[PDB]
Amino acid sequence: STVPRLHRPSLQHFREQFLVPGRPVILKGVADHWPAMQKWSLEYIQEIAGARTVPVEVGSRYTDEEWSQTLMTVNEFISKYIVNEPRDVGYLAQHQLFDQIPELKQDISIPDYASLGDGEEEEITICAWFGPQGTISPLHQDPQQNFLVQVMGRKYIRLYSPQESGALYPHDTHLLHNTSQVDVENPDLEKFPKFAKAPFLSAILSPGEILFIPVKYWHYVRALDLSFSVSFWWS
Ligand SMILES: O=C(O)CNC(=O)C(=O)O
Ligand SMILES: [Mn+2]
Repeated sequence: STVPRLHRPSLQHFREQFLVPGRPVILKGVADHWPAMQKWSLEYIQEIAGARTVPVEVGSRYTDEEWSQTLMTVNEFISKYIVNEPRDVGYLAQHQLFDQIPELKQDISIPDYASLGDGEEEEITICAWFGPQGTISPLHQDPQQNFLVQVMGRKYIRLYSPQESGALYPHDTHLLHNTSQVDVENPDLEKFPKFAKAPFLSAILSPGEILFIPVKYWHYVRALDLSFSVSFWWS
């Protein structure tokens, strides 16, 4: 079924119905007036960030054998992986861009809902996810709560509860134990038969929308367009 969408719910309703039980939701009317929503174009990103060095993941999925991580300027990333007919999938993923480029922090806000946590605001981690259509983040789980805010473009997102972990066949290794062995959109059901019947939620996340990913909820994300998302990891 589809992740529910709520317009600016109260703090208490979010706490009781979503945060405490660990249920996903999309929040509307919250980030739709970030200055980023109107300001961030490729040209703006080049002007403010183009000369800075960023880590880039190259390859279809980080679970692939040919996948690698490199460094280049934001201008180079845009030129090679976005505008010119790219040879490979590149993704400026999981990067603390706002600590590197404080000017861009002026264009975003931490959602007020994160104050319902038991952690310090100073310890919230903010990451950029910027890439072309077709980037894929394989199914995995994270150790904090997350607000994933969509700024540019759309993402297809699949969510599996931590109760379903058995049917997701986590990797055995220590580096990949938070990651499923299954390719969500083309699962090998001969090797991973339990996956087929496992229930899930899905959504297309559009600009101005916030997805709440409860701590340890398994998530899979594919960009449908040129995309820019901002995540907030909080407790
Ligand atoms: O946006 C993506 O491709 C993947 N995002 C995340 O895994 C996250 O925000 O924790
Ligand atoms: Mn994640």
